[PDB]
Amino acid sequence: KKAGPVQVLIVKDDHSFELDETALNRILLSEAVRDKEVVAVSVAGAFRKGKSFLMDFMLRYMYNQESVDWVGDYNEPLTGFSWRGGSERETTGIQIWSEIFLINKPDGKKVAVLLMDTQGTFDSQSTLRDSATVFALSTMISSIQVYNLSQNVQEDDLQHLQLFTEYGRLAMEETFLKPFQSLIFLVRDWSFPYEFSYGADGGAKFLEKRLKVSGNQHEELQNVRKHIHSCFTNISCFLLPHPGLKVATNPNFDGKLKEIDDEFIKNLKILIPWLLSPESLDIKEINGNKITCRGLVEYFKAYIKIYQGEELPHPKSMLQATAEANNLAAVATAKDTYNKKMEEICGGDKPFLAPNDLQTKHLQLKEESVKLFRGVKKMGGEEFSRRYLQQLESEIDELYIQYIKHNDSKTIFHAAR
Amino acid sequence: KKAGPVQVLIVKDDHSFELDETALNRILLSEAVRDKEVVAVSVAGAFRKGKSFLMDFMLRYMYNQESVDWVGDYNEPLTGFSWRGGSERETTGIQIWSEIFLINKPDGKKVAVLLMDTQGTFDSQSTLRDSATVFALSTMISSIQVYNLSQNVQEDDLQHLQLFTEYGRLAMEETFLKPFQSLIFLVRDWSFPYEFSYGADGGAKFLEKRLKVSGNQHEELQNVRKHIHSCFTNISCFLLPHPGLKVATNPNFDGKLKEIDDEFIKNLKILIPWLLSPESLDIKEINGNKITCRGLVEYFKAYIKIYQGEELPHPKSMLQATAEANNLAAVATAKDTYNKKMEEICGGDKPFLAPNDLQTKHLQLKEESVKLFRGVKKMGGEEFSRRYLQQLESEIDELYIQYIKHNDSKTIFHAAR
Ligand SMILES: Nc1nc2c(ncn2[C@@H]2O[C@H](COP(=O)(O)OP(=O)(O)O)[C@@H](O)[C@H]2O)c(=O)[nH]1
Ligand SMILES: Nc1nc2c(ncn2[C@@H]2O[C@H](COP(=O)(O)OP(=O)(O)O)[C@@H](O)[C@H]2O)c(=O)[nH]1
Ligand code: ALF
Ligand code: ALF
Ligand SMILES: [Mg+2]
Ligand SMILES: [Mg+2]
Repeated sequence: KKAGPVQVLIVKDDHSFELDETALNRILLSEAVRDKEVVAVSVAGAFRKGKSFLMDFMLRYMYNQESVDWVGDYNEPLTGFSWRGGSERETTGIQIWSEIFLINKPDGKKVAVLLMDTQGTFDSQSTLRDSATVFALSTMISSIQVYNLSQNVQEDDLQHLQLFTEYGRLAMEETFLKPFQSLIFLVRDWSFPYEFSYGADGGAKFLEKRLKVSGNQHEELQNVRKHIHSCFTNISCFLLPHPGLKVATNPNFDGKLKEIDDEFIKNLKILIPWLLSPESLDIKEINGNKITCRGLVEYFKAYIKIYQGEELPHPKSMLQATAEANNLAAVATAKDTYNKKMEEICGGDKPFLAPNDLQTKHLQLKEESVKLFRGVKKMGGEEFSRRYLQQLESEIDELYIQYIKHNDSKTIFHAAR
Repeated sequence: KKAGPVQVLIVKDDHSFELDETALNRILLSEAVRDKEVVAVSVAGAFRKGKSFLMDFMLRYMYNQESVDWVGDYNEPLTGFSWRGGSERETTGIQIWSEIFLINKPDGKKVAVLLMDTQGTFDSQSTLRDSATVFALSTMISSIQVYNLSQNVQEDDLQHLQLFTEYGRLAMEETFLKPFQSLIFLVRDWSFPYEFSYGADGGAKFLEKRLKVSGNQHEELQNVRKHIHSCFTNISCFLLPHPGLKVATNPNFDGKLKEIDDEFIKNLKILIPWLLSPESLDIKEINGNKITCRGLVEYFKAYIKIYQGEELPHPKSMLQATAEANNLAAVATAKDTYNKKMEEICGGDKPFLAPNDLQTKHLQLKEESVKLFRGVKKMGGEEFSRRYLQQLESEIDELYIQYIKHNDSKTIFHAAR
């Protein structure tokens, strides 16, 4: 048929995930490609940043690799994966190109090349779990992940990457090898060529400075960086110029090269082959073993099941995760404080205490623990704390009841007039 | 001679905070302004996005408000707060303009106007606590907070804003009133005037869609929005055009209007008075009471002390907070499970168990609890879990010791040949 985009991972309105297995099998399990070792290319990152648009230039290269003018006719619209302006997301879930490219590597290996376009993270219809699942799955599956960013590499960008890739790691078999392979920090609309040049060399210098870990660097800064180094075998950076305001703002813009700034085009022609030339095609490795298209379908199915289940922790926002953490820790301290004090009163090495006195002491101790809990400043504040405080009181009462039984076993009664 | 930027909040290299009290007092405690009700304007948001640049135009408006041509001579460079290109942060901590502007409000009140320029969030030398502190403090002190965004309002931006404002709330007196007043979402380089027009009306429609809370919207989406509605009295949005590639890109660019796109200038001229015209100047209110410059210095000192201490919870990244949350919860379940099983064996209502048998049962139960803990998938893995597992085992052992004493108190010994 006509080659086209195929929706492979579907994100439902209830935030669940479906894999189109029939469609996936039709593409990767064909007699022509199934036994071929696979190269998987993905682009991922914040929504509305020209991921699909870039991927469509990648397509022109994959088809027209032989011509020096692979970049295309200057009056020809850009087609393939769906891309457009407007502030609302276009690409959802994960889609792959229906035509698998067969390329000869400089070592004589004929390999299969798969292209993946992904739903941008942090759009306004998505839970953090949605964004994390999409990003993770694309990372786990691709051998080359193009991490698409706007203008700069900010600390929050590194943190998002850490979280999303951590979510991918959780769903994977444990290994001594790094989980993933090639990672590319593609910086769109890089504005400072006078400081770091456009392209890969300026990019590399820019990334080495930004990902640098040093002795006097605060641990929080060190850790997010070390995490990224530990995840990927090869990490690079490419600085791309702004493509011009027509591309950005013009509702009629169709993707014709005649409308794009020449400096952008010059760098794009460097970028794509740098990604996709035969010598650059990273064959997918899982657990240090090269994977075929057939094998990739089997891992895709297995990973998706894990994300469909409930074994993994839910990805959470900073506020939500910190508030929970603050409350859980405070409950533990408060309860433990109660336990220690009751031990001094009716531990096994302590005498029988009259039940009315034991009750008075318990009410006092419980109250001290509640005040202790109330007094700790936590995010989410008191409202968020409510179920935790009630949990604290409910758990202290369970302990008290256990203590009542211990104390009663020492009961002394003397009859006296 | 005279006026210039003054560093008021200093962030040290060890990530501690110092207030320049002498400098603050010299400006806000002067006889001319100390007893005046105060309007405090702040710009805050991601680093390297033109906050200081914008603020310098605010300065032009503040000085030249009377002239219709306040925006300035087209050949005049932009000065005041320090602004520049390059990928490394410029503004650190918080600085204020040395000259407090005295303006008559249309109701006859003469008020004092203060401008605050802030260190951008998420730079590569800052902990999350550094950024949260800067953002929170600027929000707590300002009556008008300009939230500076690039291109769009993404879900992560709303999450950052929720966290930072929560960090501010934690340091403030309990109140029934909303903690803050005016918040402005200023979107720089808005790319879709064909969808939502440049300026406040387009901004307003875009923001009402983006901050909208509905019945069928996932709770995670609802909650970050409700939090924002709850924090601020008046929330608005302004969509600003790209100022042109020269402004973004030219190392020689000086802030001269002749180098700036006319549509940007057209919109800038609307934006500033919309923020700062006499009718718009929001008097700072804390706990529903209007504040003078004298009072503002006092709240500034009081809030900063809280951030210098350790009563507040530490802001943490998604991974760090979620990983801690996962581990704390798993320890409580695992420990609670051990406790319940031991109760069935040596609760107060249970007969004496020979210590060798009690020991065997304890080792079995502890082991079941450890496996339960190890079986729960957590961010990020065993590495992060190590201290928690050790805490779990160590806490179970404490419990066991309490049970040994309970059991010994029921000891039965019979002498027999
Ligand atoms: N500012 C800017 N806009 C771009 C660039 N590349 C593409 N665009 C525009 O970005 C918008 C969104 O493109 P799209 O590929 O659908 O974004 P996606 O959501 O990441 O897949 C379109 O209007 C493109 O014309 C770029 O490098 N810089
Ligand atoms: N793309 C873009 N660049 C801007 C805008 N305003 C200022 N700039 C440029 O942004 C850079 C950083 O300016 P600065 O005010 O120091 O950023 P800040 O660190 O957020 O305070 C300078 O190169 C300005 O020329 C804008 O609206 N859009
Ligand atoms: F906003 Al998108 F693909 F990330 F349309
Ligand atoms: F990067 Al800035 F003020 F945010 F210099
Ligand atoms: Mg897309
Ligand atoms: Mg600045």
